[PDB]
Amino acid sequence: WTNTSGSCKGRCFELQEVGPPDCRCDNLCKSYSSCCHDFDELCLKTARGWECTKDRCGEVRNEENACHCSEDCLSRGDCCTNYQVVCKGESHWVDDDCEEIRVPECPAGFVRPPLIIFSVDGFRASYMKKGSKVMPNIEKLRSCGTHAPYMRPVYPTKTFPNLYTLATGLYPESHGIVGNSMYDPVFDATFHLRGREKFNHRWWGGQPLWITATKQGVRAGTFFWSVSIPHERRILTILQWLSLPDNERPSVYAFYSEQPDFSGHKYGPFGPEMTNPLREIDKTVGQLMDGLKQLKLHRCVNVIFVGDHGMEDVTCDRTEFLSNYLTNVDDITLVPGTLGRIRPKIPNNLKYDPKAIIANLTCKKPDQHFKPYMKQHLPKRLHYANNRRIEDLHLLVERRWHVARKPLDVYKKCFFQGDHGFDNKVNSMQTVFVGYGPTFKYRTKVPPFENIELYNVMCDLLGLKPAPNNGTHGSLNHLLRTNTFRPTLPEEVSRPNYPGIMYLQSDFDLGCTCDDKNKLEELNKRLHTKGSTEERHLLYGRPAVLYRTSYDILYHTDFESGYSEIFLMPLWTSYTISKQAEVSSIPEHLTNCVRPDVRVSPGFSQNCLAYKNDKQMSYGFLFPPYLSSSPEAKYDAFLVTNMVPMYPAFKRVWTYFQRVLVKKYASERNGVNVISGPIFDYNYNGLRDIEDEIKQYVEGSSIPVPTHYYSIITSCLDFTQPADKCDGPLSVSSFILPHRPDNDESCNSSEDESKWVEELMKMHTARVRDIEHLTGLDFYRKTSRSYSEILTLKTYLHTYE
Ligand SMILES: *[C@@H]1O[C@H](CO)[C@@H](O[C@@H]2O[C@H](CO)[C@@H](O[C@@H]3O[C@H](CO[C@H]4O[C@H](CO)[C@@H](O)[C@H](O[C@H]5O[C@H](CO)[C@@H](O)[C@H](O)[C@@H]5O[C@H]5O[C@H](CO)[C@@H](O)[C@H](O)[C@@H]5O)[C@@H]4O)[C@@H](O)[C@H](O)[C@@H]3O)[C@H](O)[C@H]2NC(C)=O)[C@H](O)[C@H]1NC(C)=O
Ligand SMILES: *[C@@H]1O[C@H](CO)[C@@H](O[C@@H]2O[C@H](CO)[C@@H](O)[C@H](O)[C@H]2NC(C)=O)[C@H](O)[C@H]1NC(C)=O
Ligand SMILES: *[C@@H]1O[C@H](CO)[C@@H](O[C@@H]2O[C@H](CO)[C@@H](O)[C@H](O)[C@H]2NC(C)=O)[C@H](O)[C@H]1NC(C)=O
Ligand SMILES: CN1CCN(C2=NC(=O)/C(=C/c3ccc(Cl)c(Cl)c3)S2)CC1
Ligand SMILES: [Ca+2]
Ligand SMILES: [K+]
Ligand code: NA
Ligand SMILES: [Zn+2]
Ligand SMILES: [Zn+2]
Repeated sequence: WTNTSGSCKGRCFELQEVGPPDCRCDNLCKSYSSCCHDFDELCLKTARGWECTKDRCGEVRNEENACHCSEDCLSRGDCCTNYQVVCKGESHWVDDDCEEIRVPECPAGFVRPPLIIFSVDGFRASYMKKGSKVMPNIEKLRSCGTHAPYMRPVYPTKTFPNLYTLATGLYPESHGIVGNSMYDPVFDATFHLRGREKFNHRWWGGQPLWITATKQGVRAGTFFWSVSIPHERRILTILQWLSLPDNERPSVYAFYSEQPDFSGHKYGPFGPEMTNPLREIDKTVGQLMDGLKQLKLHRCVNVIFVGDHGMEDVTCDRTEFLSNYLTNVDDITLVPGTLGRIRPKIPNNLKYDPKAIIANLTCKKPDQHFKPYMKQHLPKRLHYANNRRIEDLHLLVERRWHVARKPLDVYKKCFFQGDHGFDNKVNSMQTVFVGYGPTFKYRTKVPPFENIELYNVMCDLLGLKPAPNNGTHGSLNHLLRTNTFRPTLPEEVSRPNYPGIMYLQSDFDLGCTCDDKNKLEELNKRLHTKGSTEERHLLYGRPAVLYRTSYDILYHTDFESGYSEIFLMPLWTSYTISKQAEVSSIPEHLTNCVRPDVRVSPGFSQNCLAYKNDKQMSYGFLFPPYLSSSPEAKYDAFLVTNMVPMYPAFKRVWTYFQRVLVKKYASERNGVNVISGPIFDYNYNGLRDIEDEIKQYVEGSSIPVPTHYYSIITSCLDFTQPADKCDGPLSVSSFILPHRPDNDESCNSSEDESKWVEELMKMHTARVRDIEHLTGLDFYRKTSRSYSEILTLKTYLHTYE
């Protein structure tokens, strides 16, 4: 219970931690219905608006006014933000020329530049193009500070998951806010945008910035604002807090605006009605900058202008209905709209039949505008599976469309033309980032990056040590003038062996057969020694193994590999394909050829008998026989230590990748270096499985079956230089392909591979960093580039938009 009869006199927007029965006066009291009776009259003053006029200059201080134009207001810290312009002949901040801020210019008493995070809801990156015509203050921040062309939100691309991701550096599956609405089966409780349940701390995991700051002795302003507090009051409050005594003043501040999201939903992103809310936001930014200038702080504070997601054209007319596919939709609950999450209406309903549901939802219309996925089958880049609040059954919805349970759930007259929530690589979902201030660079454009990276950077800006999170610390050092984080290479845990010849073909009984033999490499005395293999096929040093295991480096004319004696296959296989390289066939007599590897014990080798027994599993090769340098060298490709288990369904994709796509990439990029390998993630947590976690093996054997296969394709950013002779920065694209027994995911898979395989790979694009998590490997350790630049490279996602 709260004793409302208290008073907010001398307590308006206090940073005091005040708990019941005491009366509250903070920017969240209205949300808890715990404000003092006089909060609204003392703290939410509105009299005479938010701007000084000429007739108010030098007025007698009336404490009834929203803001002041009295002579004393400046030292009192509560002038209207335009006071000095109207009453003292100063210019607005926006009319001032841009000038580099090389060090903080702060008043005495300021020990460090404060950080102000200005968040705008639903600010699509492309709105920035409207420029100073519409948003002159924001355009000044963008052009004079540091900007990205866009920032990638997390999936789902909705507000709650993204705001909390910004605050924590975590994927939603980790922080727990996996949607604006969610059901937790252990709580048996439902979280909603609106309502009280979301105020319970049990939903919110990880460690948000304000907590990290507080725990390390840095004072945070209250980040959240009750929706009823107008933006002008939020700004005036931030400015007042900045005028506080040295021993009370916070170091970090957050402003939030619900626009331009609301107008985007109403009018769509390209609606002419969008100009008005963009102008209003800019006006708020201007009030903040004008205010900071009045406090002599405009060359002291770091400002981050950041959005949570974008906005797409979505209308009633583009709604898919599950009732068109399923017989009894009244028995399921659907989290609907720009994504789908399905569970039974009655929790744990025993009659719930997910396989039959998915079957009815799979490629049933030629123009179907969503695709069903068990969550472990979602593209790994989405990182959206490892949480009990994420339903097993998901629908990835096509941009511009909605999914709904049945037509009763749509009300045409419809009232909306915009929405968001889609796959976070969709262009319309991208949002904004600008950094302005002493610690940011001046007039600098940076490549787009993911919002999970910002928490580390805000920690850097504040001198904080970040809690464990999913950013890669150092990958954004290029945004900063100083306060960069000097990263340190992780230490290799397992050193490799370099086995020579220690066995004879007679030592092997694996059930393998090869109809021909290369008797010439048996006269090769330097066969499978290092030679120039490493400098040709391993351009950036060997991957470090960051876990305890046993593996062997194996050399070949056409490739090198790191063969695991535990998992019975390479952890990685690395090779370079020149622009001019030739594709060749697998000769008829070699179709079923598999050769034992004298370098590796028969005990640490797979056996072809298992593959003859398993009627469902087949096999493939990591280095492709199609790309052998010579008919002689091609024999290396058929080694048992280059072999991996693949379903025939997957082989349709992999062979087309090996035979057509790799050469296509080499042609277009002036040669490519490829590293390919297996991934084991049976518990779908995005992390390398331990042996105990692997759940499937080749029939009657102990050869483990990968859940995915990766490939990392690197070339010279300067495409005029061949990949193997690159002087400067690198260019990378990667994939994590799901290893599945069918191609149900690809609706056109009945057709030739040229009609569907690339479309699949694009969906499963990945960061090198993703692969590192999944493999326990560390790539690019030996290059001519800074470690910070390499970290940037590893976080890059090739999106194909
Ligand atoms: C993204 O980065 C994060 C942060 O580093 C990584 O997540 C971490 O992974 C490790 C390895 O599995 C986990 O270590 C385990 O910790 C548990 C005990 O963990 C408890 O205590 C920690 C510390 O206070 C706390 O963070 C944990 O919070 C989890 O559980 C809470 C209550 O259920 C929940 O509120 C919170 O959201 C979070 O849940 C998430 O993680 C759990 C797994 O712990 C998962 O089941 C859930 O679905 C969410 O994903 C928890 O109270 C020990 O018992 C183990 O032995 C082991 O040491 C960390 O717990 C985990 N940290 C967080 C914050 O998630 C991700 O791996 C990384 N992803 C990628 C792909 O790189
Ligand atoms: C709720 O708040 C009111 C106002 O603070 C409290 O009223 C005061 O109570 C004290 C002690 O009984 C009196 O001496 C004062 O005269 C009261 N102050 C005013 C301004 O009226 C009231 O006690 C609180 N109720 C509780 C504690 O449950
Ligand atoms: C999947 O779709 C089929 C139709 O393609 C549904 O089959 C109908 O189901 C009812 C009862 O099972 C039958 O009486 C109808 O004759 C069927 N319709 C037709 C035209 O075949 C099936 O119910 C759907 N499955 C689920 C789980 O929704
Ligand atoms: C439905 N909802 C209304 C309120 N809401 C918020 N109101 C605020 O004042 C918020 C401040 C904020 C500002 C920055 C960050 Cl990083 C975070 Cl986590 C929160 S967030 C979220 C969307
Ligand atoms: Ca795992
Ligand atoms: K077979
Ligand atoms: Na198919
Ligand atoms: Zn939003
Ligand atoms: Zn919205």
